[PDB]
Amino acid sequence: MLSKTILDKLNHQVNFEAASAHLYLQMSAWLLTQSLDSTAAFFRAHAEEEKAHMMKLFDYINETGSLALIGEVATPAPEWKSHIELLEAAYNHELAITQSINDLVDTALREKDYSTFQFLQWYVAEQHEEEYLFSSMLHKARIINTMDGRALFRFDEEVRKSV
Amino acid sequence: MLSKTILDKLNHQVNFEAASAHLYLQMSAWLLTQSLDSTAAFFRAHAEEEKAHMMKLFDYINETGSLALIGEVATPAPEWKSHIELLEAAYNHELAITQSINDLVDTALREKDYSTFQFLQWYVAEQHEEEYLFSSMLHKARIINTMDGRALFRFDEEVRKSV
Amino acid sequence: MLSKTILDKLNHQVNFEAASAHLYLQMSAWLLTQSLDSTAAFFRAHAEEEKAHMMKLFDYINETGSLALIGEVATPAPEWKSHIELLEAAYNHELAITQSINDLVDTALREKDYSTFQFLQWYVAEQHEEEYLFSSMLHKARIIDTMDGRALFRFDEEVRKSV
Amino acid sequence: MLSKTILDKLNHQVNFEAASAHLYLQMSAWLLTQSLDSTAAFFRAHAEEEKAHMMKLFDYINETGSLALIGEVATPAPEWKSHIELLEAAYNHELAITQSINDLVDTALREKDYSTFQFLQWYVAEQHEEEYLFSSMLHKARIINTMDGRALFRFDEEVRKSVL
Amino acid sequence: MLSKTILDKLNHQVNFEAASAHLYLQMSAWLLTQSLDSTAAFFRAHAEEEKAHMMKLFDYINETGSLALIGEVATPAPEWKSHIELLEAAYNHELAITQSINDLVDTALREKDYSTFQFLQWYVAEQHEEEYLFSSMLHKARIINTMDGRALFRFDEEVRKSV
Amino acid sequence: MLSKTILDKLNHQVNFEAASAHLYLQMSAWLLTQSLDSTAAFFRAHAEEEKAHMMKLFDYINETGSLALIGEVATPAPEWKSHIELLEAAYNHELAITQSINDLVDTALREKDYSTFQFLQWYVAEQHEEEYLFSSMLHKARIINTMDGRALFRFDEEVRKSV
Amino acid sequence: MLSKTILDKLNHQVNFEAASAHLYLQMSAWLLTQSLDSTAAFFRAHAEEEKAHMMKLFDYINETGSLALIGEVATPAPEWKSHIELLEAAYNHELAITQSINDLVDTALREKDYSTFQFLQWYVAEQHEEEYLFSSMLHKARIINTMDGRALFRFDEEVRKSVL
Ligand SMILES: [Fe+3]
Ligand SMILES: [Fe+3]
Ligand SMILES: [Fe+3]
Ligand SMILES: [Fe+3]
Ligand SMILES: [Fe+3]
Ligand SMILES: [Fe+3]
Ligand SMILES: [Fe+3]
Ligand SMILES: [Fe+3]
Ligand SMILES: [Fe+3]
Ligand SMILES: [Fe+3]
Ligand SMILES: [Fe+3]
Ligand SMILES: [Fe+3]
Ligand SMILES: [Fe+3]
Ligand SMILES: [Fe+3]
Repeated sequence: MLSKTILDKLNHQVNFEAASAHLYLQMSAWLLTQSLDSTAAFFRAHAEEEKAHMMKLFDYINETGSLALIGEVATPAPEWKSHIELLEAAYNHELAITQSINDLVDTALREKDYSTFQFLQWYVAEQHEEEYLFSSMLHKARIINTMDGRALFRFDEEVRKSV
Repeated sequence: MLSKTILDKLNHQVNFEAASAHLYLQMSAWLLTQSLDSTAAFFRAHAEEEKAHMMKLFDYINETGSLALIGEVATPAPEWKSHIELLEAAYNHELAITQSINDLVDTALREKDYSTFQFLQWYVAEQHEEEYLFSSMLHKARIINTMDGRALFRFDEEVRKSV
Repeated sequence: MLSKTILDKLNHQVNFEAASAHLYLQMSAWLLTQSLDSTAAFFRAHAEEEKAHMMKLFDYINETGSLALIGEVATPAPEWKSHIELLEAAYNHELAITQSINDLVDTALREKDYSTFQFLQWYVAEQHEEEYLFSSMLHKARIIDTMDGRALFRFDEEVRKSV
Repeated sequence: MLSKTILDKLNHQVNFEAASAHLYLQMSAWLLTQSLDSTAAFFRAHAEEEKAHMMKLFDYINETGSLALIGEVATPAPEWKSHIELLEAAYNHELAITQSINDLVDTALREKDYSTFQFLQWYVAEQHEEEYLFSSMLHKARIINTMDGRALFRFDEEVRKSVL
Repeated sequence: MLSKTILDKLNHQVNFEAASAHLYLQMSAWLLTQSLDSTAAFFRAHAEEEKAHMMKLFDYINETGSLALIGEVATPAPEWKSHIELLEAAYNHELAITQSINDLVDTALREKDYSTFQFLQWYVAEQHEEEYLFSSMLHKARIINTMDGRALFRFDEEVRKSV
Repeated sequence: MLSKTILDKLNHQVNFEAASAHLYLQMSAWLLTQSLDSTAAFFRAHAEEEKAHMMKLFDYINETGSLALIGEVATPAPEWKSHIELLEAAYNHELAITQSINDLVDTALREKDYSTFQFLQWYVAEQHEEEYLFSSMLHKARIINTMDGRALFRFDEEVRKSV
Repeated sequence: MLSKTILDKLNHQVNFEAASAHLYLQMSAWLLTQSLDSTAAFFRAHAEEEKAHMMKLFDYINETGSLALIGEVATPAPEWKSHIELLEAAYNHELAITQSINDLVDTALREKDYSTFQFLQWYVAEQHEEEYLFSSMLHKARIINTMDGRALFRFDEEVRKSVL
């Protein structure tokens, strides 16, 4: 049976993952106005990943006998001036999610709620994959924004085809 | 291409469908605290249906060249005192969705936006199925809440097995 | 070839079977307003059986070289005050159909129309199955209307599952 | 949920489709007395189509929470003096059904019952296929009733075998 | 070659198993007049099992070179005032069959007819299964005859569905 | 629905078919003592046919809403001095069954119980097959009991093999 | 390799899981005397799960080079006055198993026996599933023990058949 401090943080995380899904949907919509159709598709698909993260928390909470709460989710209209600004926002958002998961893990360990600690390892692992994915996409966007960079990528693509 | 009045209403509907998904998730969670597991599963699954309704609007808006907006979605904590009160809320919520769709259809017809009019016919048909589903579930819940009612259903179940 | 007296009775039976189909359709519609969905489905399906009874008579008449006549079919609006009253009506109606078939069989025998006599044996057999079906459904409805009865059926269902 | 005016018209249509099924059964029976066996089979099969039209209305009404009503269906005995007179009756009947559907669509639009309006679009489409089917069958009957017409159809049949 | 005392008892058992089949048929018929269709089907199917018990004794006797005798089988008309009274009769009847088999086994052992002793082990085993089946059905009928009992079974059924 | 006179006769027939099964079982057992193993197998199998005749009547009676009654079945010990005497008894027994079915058919026709009349046509047809079977077996037995007869059959068997 | 304090606790847990299996067998036997056949079958099957929990600990201990010990397992005769009292005992028993596993995890962490810590994560996860299972079964039993409760479940079952 979940302590109140852990419950509140798990419910905060449910709400955070829900907000991520909506954020990525909104990014997708903006990207389509820039004709960045593949990046839009990526964010659309990834919104569906964030919905799965949400549901898995939601279920764990309910299975423990507490009541999961969705809360308020507010998605700001698209401010972004360029695709790089959007990718920076996405990456920082994923860093903040990782922070939140780490806090949650730390507090489960501190309260000796080992059940929540082991449940959260899935998220710790997933956030490693998320940071890798989003940092890497940002890094490429910055490179591809330069002519020297576009030449590097042309070589890399030649290697992908030739060998 | 989309007029501002229609765009604002379509985006309102996007947000309304998003709120429905979250509302039904929240109902599902509450139902699990009552040990109403099958009803909880129904609402969980239906939250996924509302998400599909949302995405289909979202796409139509983006395909027309406008920018779909998710907005703010606020889900109140579970007030419900019984499963009947929750079913009443779900049914009324579906009526309100139908109202909103009808207002949208009416306004498309009035502006001679025939493209949005025909796109919405899917929703007009879907809301007929939704009202049937939720009214019927509420009616049964009220009947099953009385002893006379539980006797009717016992006969109906005998007919389902016997013939 | 068919005598006028036998033709007029066969055409009466065509019309009677048509009226039965419409009756059972109407009963189905009423049962849906009571939320007796399985009973409604039974009466809907059975309306299709009555249509088959009709068509088989209709074809026999036409094959003999006479002209089958549908006539007027009038279905009274739903009077029924309970599902038991409806089942009583259905059972009495099936008794009347059997009476009508028996009169028809008797008159074919009396006129030595052995062809019509043998054609009707299918109906004599079918009406035995109909009476069994409808009497049995009525009997169960009367039993299930009592608390003692619902306890008997709970045991019978335990036997269906256990052995 | 359904307004009374729409409910009454949908129930009228239920009854009208039921009367069509019976009408076409009766036509089938008459056609058999003329040894027009294929035309009889067509009308028999089409009576089954009219039943499906009926049931679909019936179900929509019941799904909305109202009570569908079958009503009285009266089928006059076969008056018809020729197959052409019968085909004219069938075609006019189908024109009347279309009228009745159009009235129903128009009244749903006027009351802003968009749910009934969209449900009826199936019927609007179906009645276009019905008018095409019956008008075309009538037209061919009139042509075939003339010697010049039979010659046209003999050529058309030669094309069906030789090329198409 | 069978002793006269063993032969007479084996033939008595043949007749007893025959009487059981007829008894269970008669019970089946009565149960149908109470609309206990599943219990009726059980007794009908079980009459077939008793016939198989009869035939297996019948064959053993004939294979040893003696002449199996069916004898007189008298089945009283249905006295039963309730399904529980009928189940009590069925259980007691099975207890009497077991007694009769045990007497038969005991006599074979006493006369050192080891062939008949080993043949009868099948029946000893089968009667354990019969007593389990019939005692269990009686017990459940008594429980289900009460409101507290019907609540226990409702929980048990929930466990059958949930886990 | 069944008249008392028809019910009593149907229940008589139930009992008669039951007695036939037991009679043929008893004949089978006697035949085995004469080493007539194939004839014994025929009677054993045919006892199963008589059980089916019984069950079909039993079911019809119950389906009409009356209570089928098995009654007393008494099987005399085997008197038979030869296989021919047994075959004569079997044939005469089948003649008596046919008589009993005919009386039953005649009574149904007289009371205008057309439902029982048509149900019985199956038995009228089956008894034609039964009389053919048993008369033919008796006739062959009488022929084979003579040396002239065994010579005829030796020729017939030659024709079965040669052509 | 295993410290004596960890070894003694792992062997205690081996013995605890063995006792659980026997407890659930004994509950199964009692439930059969009440004609609660499905609940009996559940406890019987679950005794087999507890045996698997036992064997997995037993194997880990042996793989580390220490000697696993079964010990004494004593199963009291069935005291239970109702199925609810039995389900309460089962649930509390599972809570006590969780407590032991948590103590074991906690002491592995203190001693920096990370190997035993990671091995035990399986049990931490499993005991979450166990508590869910048993608490939920208890909660339903309490609800079904009331007439209002049986009415709720009748509705829930209608939803299982009609929609889900
Ligand atoms: Fe996430
Ligand atoms: Fe993420
Ligand atoms: Fe929706
Ligand atoms: Fe909806
Ligand atoms: Fe009929
Ligand atoms: Fe009928
Ligand atoms: Fe039509
Ligand atoms: Fe039409
Ligand atoms: Fe036996
Ligand atoms: Fe037995
Ligand atoms: Fe027979
Ligand atoms: Fe026979
Ligand atoms: Fe365990
Ligand atoms: Fe456990």
